[PDB]
Amino acid sequence: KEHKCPHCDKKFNQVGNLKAHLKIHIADG
Ligand SMILES: [Zn+2]
Repeated sequence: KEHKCPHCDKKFNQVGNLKAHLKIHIADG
């Protein structure tokens, strides 16, 4: 687990939610 979001600390499974997490940091969603 090499990547973590710097602004957010909350934790969850990296399958679905992480896709959205990274995506909403690129596109405001
Ligand atoms: Zn984040």
